[PDB]
Amino acid sequence: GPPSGKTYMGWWGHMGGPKQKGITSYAVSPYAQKPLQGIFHNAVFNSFRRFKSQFLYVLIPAGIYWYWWKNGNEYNEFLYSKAGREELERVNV
Amino acid sequence: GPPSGKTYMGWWGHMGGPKQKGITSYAVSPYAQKPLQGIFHNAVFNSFRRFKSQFLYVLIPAGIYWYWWKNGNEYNEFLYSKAGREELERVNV
Amino acid sequence: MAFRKSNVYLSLVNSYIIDSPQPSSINYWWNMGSLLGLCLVIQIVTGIFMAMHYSSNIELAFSSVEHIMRDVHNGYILRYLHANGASFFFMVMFMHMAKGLYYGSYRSPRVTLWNVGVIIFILTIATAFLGYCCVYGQMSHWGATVITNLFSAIPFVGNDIVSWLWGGFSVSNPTIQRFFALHYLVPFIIAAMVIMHLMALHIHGSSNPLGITGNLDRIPMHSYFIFKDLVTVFLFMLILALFVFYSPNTLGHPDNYIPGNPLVTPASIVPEWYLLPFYAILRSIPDKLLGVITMFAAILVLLVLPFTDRSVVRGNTFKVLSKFFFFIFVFNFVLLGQIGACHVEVPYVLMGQIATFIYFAYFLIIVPVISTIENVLFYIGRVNK
Amino acid sequence: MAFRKSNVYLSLVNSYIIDSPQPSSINYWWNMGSLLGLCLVIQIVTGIFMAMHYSSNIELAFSSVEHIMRDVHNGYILRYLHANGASFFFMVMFMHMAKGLYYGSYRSPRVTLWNVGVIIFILTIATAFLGYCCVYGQMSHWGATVITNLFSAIPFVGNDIVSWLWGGFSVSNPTIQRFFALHYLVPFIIAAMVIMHLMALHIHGSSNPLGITGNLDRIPMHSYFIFKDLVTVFLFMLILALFVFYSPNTLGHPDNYIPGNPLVTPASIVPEWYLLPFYAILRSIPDKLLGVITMFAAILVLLVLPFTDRSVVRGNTFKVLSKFFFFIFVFNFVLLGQIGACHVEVPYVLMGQIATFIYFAYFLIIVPVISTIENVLFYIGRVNK
Amino acid sequence: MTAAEHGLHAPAYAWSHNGPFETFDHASIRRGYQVYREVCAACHSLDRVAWRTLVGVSHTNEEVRNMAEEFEYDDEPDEQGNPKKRPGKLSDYIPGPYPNEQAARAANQGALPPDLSLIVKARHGGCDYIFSLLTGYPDEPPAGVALPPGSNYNPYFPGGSIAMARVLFDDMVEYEDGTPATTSQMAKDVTTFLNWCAEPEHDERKRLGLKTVIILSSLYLLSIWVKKFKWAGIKTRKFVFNPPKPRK
Amino acid sequence: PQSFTSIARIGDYILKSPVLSKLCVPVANQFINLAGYKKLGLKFDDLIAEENPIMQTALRRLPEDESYARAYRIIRAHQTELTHHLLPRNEWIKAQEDVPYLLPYILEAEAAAKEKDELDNIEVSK
Amino acid sequence: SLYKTFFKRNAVFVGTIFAGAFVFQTVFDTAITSWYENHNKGKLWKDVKARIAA
Ligand SMILES: CCCCCCCCCCC(=O)OC[C@H](COP(=O)(O)OC[C@H](O)COP(=O)(O)OC[C@@H](COC(=O)CC)OC(=O)CCC)OC(=O)CCCCCCCC
Ligand SMILES: CCCCCCCCCCCCCCCCCC(=O)OC[C@H](COP(=O)(O)OCCN)OC(=O)CCCCCCCCCCCCC
Ligand code: HEC
Ligand code: HEC
Ligand code: HEC
Ligand code: HEC
Ligand code: HEC
Ligand SMILES: COc1c(O)c(C)c(C/C=C(\C)CC/C=C(\C)CC/C=C(/C)CC/C=C(\C)CC/C=C(\C)CCC=C(C)C)c(O)c1OC
Ligand SMILES: COc1c(O)c(C)c(C/C=C(\C)CC/C=C(\C)CC/C=C(\C)CC/C=C(\C)CC/C=C(/C)CCC=C(C)C)c(O)c1OC
Ligand SMILES: CCCCCCCCCCCCCCC(=O)O[C@H](COC(=O)CCCCCCCCCCCC)COP(=O)(O)O
Ligand SMILES: CCCCCCCCCCCCCCC(=O)O[C@H](COC(=O)CCCCCCCCCCCC)COP(=O)(O)O
Ligand SMILES: CCCCCCCCCCCCCCCCCC(=O)O[C@H](COC(=O)CCCCCC)COP(=O)(O)OCCN
Ligand SMILES: CCCCCCCCCCCCCCCCCC(=O)O[C@H](COC(=O)CCCCCC)COP(=O)(O)OCCN
Ligand SMILES: CCCCCCCCCCCCCC(=O)O[C@H](COC(=O)CCCCCCCCCCC)COP(=O)(O)O
Repeated sequence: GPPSGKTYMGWWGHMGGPKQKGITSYAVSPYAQKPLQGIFHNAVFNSFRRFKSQFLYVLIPAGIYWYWWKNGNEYNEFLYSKAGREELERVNV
Repeated sequence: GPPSGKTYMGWWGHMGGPKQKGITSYAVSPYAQKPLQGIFHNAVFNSFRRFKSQFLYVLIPAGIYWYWWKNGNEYNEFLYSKAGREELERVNV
Repeated sequence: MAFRKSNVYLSLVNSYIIDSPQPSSINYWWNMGSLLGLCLVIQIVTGIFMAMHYSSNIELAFSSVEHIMRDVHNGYILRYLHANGASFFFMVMFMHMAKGLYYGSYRSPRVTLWNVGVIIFILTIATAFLGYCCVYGQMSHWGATVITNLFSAIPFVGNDIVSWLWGGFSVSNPTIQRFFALHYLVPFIIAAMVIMHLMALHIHGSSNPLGITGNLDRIPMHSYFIFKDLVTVFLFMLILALFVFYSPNTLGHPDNYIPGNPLVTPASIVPEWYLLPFYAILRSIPDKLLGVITMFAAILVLLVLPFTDRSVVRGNTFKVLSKFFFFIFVFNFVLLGQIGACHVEVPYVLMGQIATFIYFAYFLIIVPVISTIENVLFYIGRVNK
Repeated sequence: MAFRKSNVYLSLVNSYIIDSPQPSSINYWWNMGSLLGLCLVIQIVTGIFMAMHYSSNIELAFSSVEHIMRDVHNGYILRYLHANGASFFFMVMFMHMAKGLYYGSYRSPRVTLWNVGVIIFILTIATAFLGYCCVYGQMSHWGATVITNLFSAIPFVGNDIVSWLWGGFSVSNPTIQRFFALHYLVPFIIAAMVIMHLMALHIHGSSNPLGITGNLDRIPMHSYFIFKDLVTVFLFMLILALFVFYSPNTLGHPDNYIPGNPLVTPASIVPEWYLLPFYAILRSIPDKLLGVITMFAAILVLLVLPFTDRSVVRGNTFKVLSKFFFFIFVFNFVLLGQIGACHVEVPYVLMGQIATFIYFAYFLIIVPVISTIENVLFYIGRVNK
Repeated sequence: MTAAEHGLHAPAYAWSHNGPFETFDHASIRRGYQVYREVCAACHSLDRVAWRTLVGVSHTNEEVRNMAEEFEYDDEPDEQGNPKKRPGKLSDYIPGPYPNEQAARAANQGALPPDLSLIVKARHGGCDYIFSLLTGYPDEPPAGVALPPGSNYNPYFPGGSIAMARVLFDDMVEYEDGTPATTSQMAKDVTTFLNWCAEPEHDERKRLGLKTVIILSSLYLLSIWVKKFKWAGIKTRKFVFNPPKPRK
Repeated sequence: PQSFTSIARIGDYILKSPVLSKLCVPVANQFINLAGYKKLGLKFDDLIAEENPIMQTALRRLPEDESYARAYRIIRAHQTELTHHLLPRNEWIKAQEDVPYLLPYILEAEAAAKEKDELDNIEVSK
Repeated sequence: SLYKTFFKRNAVFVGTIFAGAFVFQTVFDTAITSWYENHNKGKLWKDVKARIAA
């Protein structure tokens, strides 16, 4: 097969990261490891941490656009009622 | 990408043939070469050579199967005629 | 070597779904790709087994769909899976493209991957529109009419292009037959574009939610991301089974069970739920030609995205203002859909125009300016002079 | 490096049709592969543009085919290209498989390539049969009936399999609709199998008409075999244009222009011209179950071919007796087709049985015995003792 | 639009077949068919409902056969090509009262009565809309509404002006089981019957939904366990780093 | 695609002015500690995307010990993001340790590529 | 080791999977049919057929 260009991911053995030295791993078999030991206290406190650091960036745009949609929908159902029909007459023309 | 198995065709440079030495090529540009100079005398004599060395291996099976088909078709149109209807009676039963 | 490495066919299966080096920090948002593959297989298999009972004449389309839902054994399962799975296909694809915008997967060296993604998105919108017109309900007929008149807006040529599309003078029997043929055809082009998408992905590997390299700590595909994708596959099938079996006709529009009548126009012509932001973008422009150009520019402005992200860090993970304006953009896209679902009434015209402007301003003004300000803020926060 | 080598997409185009090292001694018989690719593209494009006007109901199939041939602009070109190109597709495929048997391309290391070729052959026979039943003429209806009753020969299960295939109790509206859906579907499976075929080819390169290696003198694909394939492409289009425009209905059977009538049986039910050897093989066995098993074994006996060729030189080029018995086999296959075109009459039954026996004897007895004798004859011709 | 063009919002009636486990009331479907045949079937076709679908759902075998043999359908012609009729059977469809569209528009002042095979699935609101449409006619329209002559008022129709007449009055039909047949009772019965006609799969759809949701919820929890299991070697993995000797 | 010479010019114009520095350096480090890359145990020069050849050059330029430290900080960041936790407060990168260590290597590669492009497109002094 | 020989061979493992899936399909079908009929007693058609005795 033909050669190809320089990529930024190699394969197992020549992956292409920087050379690393003196960094040791430690892992235990999952047969001697108890899974889901960290669901209780975890799904409460870590989930509250993940919500607290991260909710306000979602809650302010939702608040802005929901308030703007609600004000627009309220103004719609105002001016297509009997009370605002002359205003509908002057803004539709 | 992963490595693959040993194939019998490489690529340009490491094709995988035997090492060769002292065998020189000579070729001329086709702009200074006249194409189809070898159509006349060629399509007669070389075509007759290519026919003579190679026709009989095609002509004997065609002869055998065409003679066998013709004899079978003649025997068909015999025994479904008026002359061979009693033979059709004795070979169909 | 091993047989999964030395065989010609199994080497692709190996290097794609067995020994593919994935970054070990990717969360469940890197699972929508496998989920889209599963949902495409669902769409194709239900499409074949439901198109064995479909007759594509204009006088026999709606009756054949009802023949599927009534007389065919388990045919209601097929049609409900098919329509609601197309809805989930666009929902998972929207979440996948939002994963692309958020974590900066569009940036270099993955521009080819992003462009093939945008091509897949356009082909999928085309497939969904053609298959929705194959039902030939009320909404199907009138939506086909409105979209092809939008193609008639093209100057000096457009009327003959539309008489070519219709195969006649209005939406008639040749139109529905060629929409069924094209609708059978284009998903295989989508499958070929998906294979090209996987190639352009595989030449550099996936990103990670930090925006740094992942060449240091790679874990294989097999058993790890196989069972993580199996988790989200079962969740996706659970939610699809809810919206198929317990509430099937929620996402659809009830006018689509009226047969196609060219004489009666509906009270409100609305596409199916996911094409509504694009319909709002087109309806916000007070011109037909500029409307069609703006509707296609609303997808090509995703192609102009890697050239405007001037942030020197990849992805919006560790940046404040870019993350905030990203969620401004997402809820703006939802607001485009909800503007498009409404009528052409005060003040929805003005809000549709402002919402279209904030869409294009996010893709063209907000991202480069906020990325430049965030770069300078990262620099002067830690450099003292 | 160059852009055709460094790009992800163009590297496949490069390594397949530009810089592929081909042996420089291959003649025009190594051109049927490109010719089959061109003819498959012809079949697919005419199938799409002709299936935009086709309605697959049993009461509207034949009328829609005649609507294509009469009312559609240039529709006679489409149907005549389509049917006569299917005939040329099988003729070029028969010549391609004969190139495979003659020059020994089935032998090691190309067994995977040969097996994927046999899979493509089975899928193509299936596609042609389904599309011939989509016409719903007289021959279409009764051929579908005979082939599915052959599937009813299977013990203890077969009647329910056939009621599953028919979708009813005889060849009716669901049968023709599902044959049209399957017939639209299976050519894309053929395209995927063709891509797998090209992969299994590309891992070892083509053979050559001498049966020796070709690693020494390779010339590229580009301009050389590009223009050689262009020569045979123009010859193929010339002969296809003759049999489309000047004599279109020669290869077909004239009973197929009678509409499908379940009550009237024809005087002679015959498939289209290329399935006749297989129909003769099946008709030569005086049993239904053994007939169906023998008809499928007549294709699986091509899979048992690389394990019986005991010749130590590749290909029949430099061997006398193998070349002679190869042409015995080829003219026997033609004689099978001509036996199958005839009636069940004396002596065509006995000749069909002898011809089937010579078919299986060539694939199972003649090739290993003649190859062993040819090996020993090559040895003792030049070794003196 | 105003609320008049949009039509008044039909409220949430508590049907006996709402909820993810409740099925149809088949006695109510039987009584709904009776009210259909004696009131609606003068002016509404039911073209997509075959006779065989009522066997085992709302009527027995002989009841459907003796209701279908009262009607005449087109037989294949005789040995001289003359067109002939035949009594109905189980495989035919429920015939409409009108031979074509123009007879319908002639007999109903121009307005075409829509086919009711899918009418509870082709209106927003559905069951609540059909019930409020039937039981929603005022005795007199509100003050200031000029109806076009030949049309009627009820607020649930989009626009207010409908071309239907109020056709549910007290005790115009008699029930077989002796149920008091008021207007609301008959309207509830026909709305349940039209829900059956649009959704004949409804019972089997909900029980297969129960099976599928149970099996997929169990698979989802089992797959969460197996993902937390096979990732346990990677979640708990630890890294320490003593920086190497700088002479090399 | 910011071309580090440009961001360095803007940042030095902000820092050398007293009014602009007094105005937007508190905004700057407030942005930094709301960004939260410290809490995963990273530095900002560990965070610049390195899949363009000029940054790849500036990573070849780097000394050995800082390269091994950068590799450890990346692997601990991937592991901490995998467990969906944060590093404990003793292991967070402090404000004094967030040193722009890779910035001069990046800037000299910037100046080298800029000079190569300018000299590749020169006129002649006629 | 008491159950591990019941899990050791993969043949008997997948045989246990298929036997249990067969039993699960039969029992689960019968149980969900019985519960779905019991929850809606008085509304199914065999109830109305029993009530309407004429
Ligand atoms: C039936 C519908 C099929 C539709 C498919 C359309 C394509 C038909 C393909 C037929 C074929 O491929 O046979 C190839 C066969 C072997 O070729 P070879 O390499 O051994 O000969 C080298 C040539 O002199 C080089 O000469 P050159 O390469 O310079 O030109 C070749 C020739 C092109 O002709 C063909 O391709 C085949 C007709 O140009 C001409 O001069 C033509 C003059 C009018 O050519 C021959 O030489 C004939 C030998 C007998 C074959 C009889 C076939 C009966 C089935
Ligand atoms: C189920 C499995 C499928 C089986 C398919 C059955 C066969 C399908 C029929 C297709 C026709 C293909 C014919 C055979 C194609 C290969 C023939 C060939 O390779 O041609 C070359 C051959 C010998 O040439 P060399 O390569 O040996 O030359 C070397 C020089 N020293 O040159 C020759 O010997 C002459 C070649 C002349 C070809 C004659 C073809 C006859 C076609 C049938 C005619 C029917 C009407 C009677
Ligand atoms: C035959 C192959 C086939 C394929 C492949 C296919 N569909 Fe469809 N699809 C159909 C048919 C037939 C219909 C019309 C019948 C129906 O709507 O139930 C349809 C209808 C639809 C509808 C309208 C459903 C409704 O009832 O409103 C949508 C939406 C849709 N397809 C989307 C898709 C998408 C998205 C894909 C894949 C990316 C896809 N289809 C692939 C056959 C197919
Ligand atoms: C829609 C896509 C389509 C594809 C792809 C396609 N066909 Fe067909 N084909 C048709 C249609 C439609 C018909 C029936 C109309 C006709 O016969 O003209 C047909 C008919 C046929 C017929 C019968 C022609 C006749 O009139 O007797 C044959 C033979 C056939 N196809 C073979 C093939 C083969 C071989 C291939 C590819 C390997 C193929 N088709 C691919 C659409 C297709
Ligand atoms: C236009 C955007 C876009 C569309 C549309 C799109 N993709 Fe992707 N896809 C991406 C990007 C970007 C990535 C790379 C993710 C990243 O940034 O690391 C990706 C990656 C993937 C992956 C690898 C797994 C993953 O989550 O990254 C798969 C699989 C995939 N896509 C499949 C699909 C399929 C299937 C479709 C539709 C058929 C599709 N994609 C449509 C942009 C897209
Ligand atoms: C049953 C046998 C067989 C069938 C059928 C078959 N192939 Fe081949 N094909 C081969 C073999 C064997 C080779 C290589 C022979 C050699 O090089 O000696 C081959 C080679 C090729 C080549 C390379 C050029 C050449 O002639 O060797 C192409 C291209 C190709 N096939 C395409 C196709 C296509 C397209 C089809 C139909 C869709 C097809 N093949 C059907 C066996 C087959
Ligand atoms: C007087 C003749 C007549 C009778 C009797 C009649 N209908 Fe109608 N019905 C109509 C007409 C006309 C329309 C459509 C009028 C329109 O569109 O303005 C209609 C429309 C309807 C509609 C839908 C109206 C809409 O706006 O969508 C329903 C539902 C309906 N009928 C139910 C029934 C039922 C149930 C019965 C029997 C119980 C019945 N009708 C008996 C004439 C009749
Ligand atoms: C980055 O890491 C990766 C990664 O590298 C990969 C590869 C994947 C995996 C990607 C996929 C699985 C997507 C692949 C999708 C395709 C290849 C699309 C192909 C789809 C098809 C439907 C194939 C077409 C097949 C058919 C149409 C056959 C159907 C035929 C039928 C049903 C015939 C029925 C008729 C009869 C008579 C039975 C990942 O998910 C992933 O993230 C973890
Ligand atoms: C060994 O060396 C080689 C070699 O490597 C290769 C690749 C080839 C080439 C072989 C092939 C290309 C065969 C492969 C064939 C395919 C992959 C089939 C592909 C065809 C399709 C997928 C169908 C085509 C589909 C389209 C064109 C889509 C567009 C169609 C329509 C109808 C859209 C029109 C609609 C509108 C609205 C205009 C050789 O010939 C060859 O020998 C020299
Ligand atoms: C083309 C369609 C794409 C759809 C995307 C689907 C992505 C997830 C695929 C999951 C495949 C699981 C195989 C794991 C495996 O074989 O591990 C095998 C054995 O594992 C198992 O037995 C898993 C139990 C059986 C699970 C069956 C799941 C079937 C439901 C699939 C629903 C989607 C089709 C190897 O496991 P080991 O290496 O840890 O020993
Ligand atoms: C997918 C379908 C497969 C069909 C198999 C077709 C196999 C042959 C393909 C021929 C392509 C020719 C390109 C050569 C080329 O570009 O050389 C280019 C320029 O050559 C030419 O200009 C050729 C003149 C134009 C010929 C146009 C032929 C079109 C008819 C095609 C009919 C079949 C589709 C490079 O030539 P050079 O490297 O010698 O300089
Ligand atoms: C556009 C691309 C579409 C997708 C195509 C690419 C992805 C293909 C994935 C295919 C996965 C399944 C293939 C596994 C089959 C492996 C068997 C094998 O390779 O043995 C092959 C023989 O294969 C065959 O005979 C027919 C295989 C047809 C496959 C039909 C699906 C022998 O291969 P090999 O030469 O390495 O063996 C030497 C013996 N020690
Ligand atoms: C039927 C196909 C089945 C699957 C087989 C795959 C083979 C596909 C053959 C396609 C050949 C023609 C493709 C030419 C495209 C080359 C252009 C290109 O690679 O430029 C690419 C960008 O591509 C695109 O944006 C659009 C590609 C869409 C292609 C849709 C057809 C340039 O990217 P580059 O390689 O220089 O990487 C630098 C990273 N910034
Ligand atoms: C071919 C792709 C199809 C994927 C479907 C996924 C969508 C989820 C809804 C499925 C409902 C259709 C089936 C059904 O109605 O069954 C119902 C039972 O529900 C289920 O068991 C569905 C569980 C889905 C598990 C998926 C396993 C993966 C198989 C891959 C293909 C071999 C009806 O059961 P029954 O007919 O009574 O035997």
